[PDB]
Amino acid sequence: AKHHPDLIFCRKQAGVAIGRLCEKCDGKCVICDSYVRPCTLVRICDECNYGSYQGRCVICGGPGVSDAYYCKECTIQEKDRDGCPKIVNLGSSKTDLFYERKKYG
Amino acid sequence: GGKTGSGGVASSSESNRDRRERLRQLALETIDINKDPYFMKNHLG
Amino acid sequence: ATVYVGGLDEKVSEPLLWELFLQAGPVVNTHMPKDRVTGQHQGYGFVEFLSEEDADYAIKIMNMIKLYGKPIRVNKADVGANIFIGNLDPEIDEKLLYDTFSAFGVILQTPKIMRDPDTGNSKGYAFINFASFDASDAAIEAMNGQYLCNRPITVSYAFKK
Amino acid sequence: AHKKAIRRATVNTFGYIAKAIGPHDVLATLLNNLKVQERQNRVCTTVAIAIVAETCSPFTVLPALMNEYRVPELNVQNGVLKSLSFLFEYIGEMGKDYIYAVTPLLEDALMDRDLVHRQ
Amino acid sequence: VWRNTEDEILKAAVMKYGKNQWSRIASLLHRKSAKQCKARWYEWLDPSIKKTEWSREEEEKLLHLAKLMPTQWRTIAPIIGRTAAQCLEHYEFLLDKAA
Amino acid sequence: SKKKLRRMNRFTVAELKQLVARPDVVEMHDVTAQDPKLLVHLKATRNSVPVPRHWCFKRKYLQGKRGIEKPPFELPDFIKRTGIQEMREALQEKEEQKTMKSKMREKVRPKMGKIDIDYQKLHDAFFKWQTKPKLTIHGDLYYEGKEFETRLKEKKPGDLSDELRISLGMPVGPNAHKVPPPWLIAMQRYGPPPSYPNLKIPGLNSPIPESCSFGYHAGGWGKPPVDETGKPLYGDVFGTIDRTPWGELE
Ligand SMILES: [Mg+2]
Ligand SMILES: [Zn+2]
Ligand SMILES: [Zn+2]
Ligand SMILES: [Zn+2]
Repeated sequence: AKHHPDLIFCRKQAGVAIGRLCEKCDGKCVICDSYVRPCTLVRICDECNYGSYQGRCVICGGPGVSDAYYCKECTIQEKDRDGCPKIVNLGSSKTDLFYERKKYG
Repeated sequence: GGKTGSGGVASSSESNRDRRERLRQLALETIDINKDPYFMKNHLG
Repeated sequence: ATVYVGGLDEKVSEPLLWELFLQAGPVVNTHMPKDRVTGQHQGYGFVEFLSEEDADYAIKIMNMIKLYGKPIRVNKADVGANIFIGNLDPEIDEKLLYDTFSAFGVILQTPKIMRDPDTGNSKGYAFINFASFDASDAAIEAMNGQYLCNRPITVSYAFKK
Repeated sequence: AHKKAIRRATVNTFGYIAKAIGPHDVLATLLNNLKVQERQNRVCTTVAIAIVAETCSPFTVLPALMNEYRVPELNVQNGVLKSLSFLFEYIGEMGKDYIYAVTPLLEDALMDRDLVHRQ
Repeated sequence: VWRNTEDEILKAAVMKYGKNQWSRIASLLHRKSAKQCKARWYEWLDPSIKKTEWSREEEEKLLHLAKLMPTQWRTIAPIIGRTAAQCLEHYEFLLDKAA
Repeated sequence: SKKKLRRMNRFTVAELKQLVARPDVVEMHDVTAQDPKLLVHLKATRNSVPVPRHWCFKRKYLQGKRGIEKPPFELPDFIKRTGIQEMREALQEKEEQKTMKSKMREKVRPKMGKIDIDYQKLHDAFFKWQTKPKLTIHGDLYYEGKEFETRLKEKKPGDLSDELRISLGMPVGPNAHKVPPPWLIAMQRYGPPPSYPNLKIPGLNSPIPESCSFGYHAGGWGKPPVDETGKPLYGDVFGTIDRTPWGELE
């Protein structure tokens, strides 16, 4: 996601396991963060696909429901060729909002 | 008491846009009232 | 290499000035150092064109150059100081006449041939204001009675209207 | 709304009702929104103009965008720029007809009016 | 609090509208009420209020009064010509410089 | 200091300007580069593009563009033809006359189809009346103030203009060639200016431009310069393959 500079990709070698999206995350690209003309499917690292990690949102991490794609722009600049694009770190914002809430109510 | 045929009351966005316009006409007024040579409005408002 | 743009037309910009200097020669600088308040050109301007003979033929060509209609003077950088002239040639031109008589003084009037409106040929008469009355003395003394273009000249200080 | 599902759906239905009616009236009420001040609504109207233009062909809505870029506010000039960003990404390969209409606007914006103009 | 920018917009509003229409003046500002606009004008912004230093006549007054009518600053104040907050801070000031 | 040993390595600017094949290219600080011979060789390669002017400037870039006032964007001609401009002006003035009451009232009872514009004119404007603007060739970077340069290197007298001829008292338009500027009279009198041996005068050193007339009344081209034998003074004042494109649409 081109929006939050604080996060990081697995970046390790590809596989054959298609990638899946949570319902919040459904429909967007995984790097370009677009909403349009999706072209190719996502393939994820075996490690980042092993065990509990099967069938989750690459981005969200929740329960995967749909297959992730790459926009035509990522496909043309070949940014789909870098191996597992799973964000392997939670970020500041998740725990931040969580704590603001758990204080609020 | 009210009157019929009216529209509603403006939402925050329209009220704030009208506030900004009013604040602009105010300042053009007082800038004239002080005959200020030195002020200009550029093309970004 | 330096040229004085006098009579520099009130609105004739450095664009027109240097575009005329470039159309004649290697225009390396034109400048109207002007009235530091009104911004309009100073009625006096300094233009450097690198070549001396360029500046020379430029001054030769830019006499009576009509910037904003008014003749703009390019040269080296009204008490009645005029000479009237009789026995003039109808084959004469005013630019050529300024080139001829101007060595005794610059052209503070362009040499007007007193010619009728009916046909358009000269009547043998003309008038032009020089720079000085001493200039009128020199010009009319070195041009008095001598052989002009076609009719031997006859020139004296101006009779006024 | 604070929820992104609602705003996405809202923009889509601006597209649909532009398909039912013509584009002009919905597009006029959408340039007016670029006169607001909170950014989330203006970014969502910027995506809605892109959608209207892509459903009903871009040649209908371009002259009105390019003209709206002449009104003296920061937020509406960035509104029409961001709207073109979205529009060109949506229409994709058919950009090749409007690229020449657009470029004189972009060079004009890339000679600054603001940091955000150039961005 | 109040910022130079609000203050100058207030001054201009008041100078156009007058000192009894606080509700439209309060409509001109964001995050400000008519109660607060009025309080600010009559506490600090009014050009009748003087922000100088105390003539020692003014300070002998302040001391004499603040002893004769103790704790009554809105009553003391007009008898000497500055607002109650100024009188009060400057009075504590003399008290501690004297202590 | 080993820093000062690297400084002992630092050629003088004339050292550099000497060794390298093109010295013009060498600027001041070029000496301070950890590879000055490379740097200058790369500055002398064809078709490359020099760094932007403002890397040293202490003010930032168009933050300096700041001061003056600017006219609004100017629409292309092929978009003016369709008249969208005056349309949207009319609505802007109407809505500025509107007050909050009437604004909400039309939010609740719209005036549908108040005004319109036709298609097929938008369609002709984009698919049949479009034109290529003037583009910039490779390497013309922009900098603050590029657009307030009139032009330069225009050494040719034949290039006339409209404001020029107007405030000359000469006509612009199709009769520009038949319109003689104030310079041609003294051109025929004492040659072209002596930096321009190689300028040819319309009507004085070259033939009459088509449908212009040699003559000495108002609007003519004089008595053409020639010698006492009959040979013109400059040029000729009286006017003594298969370039088809190869694969092109019918
Ligand atoms: Mg009633
Ligand atoms: Zn998700
Ligand atoms: Zn993408
Ligand atoms: Zn992985």
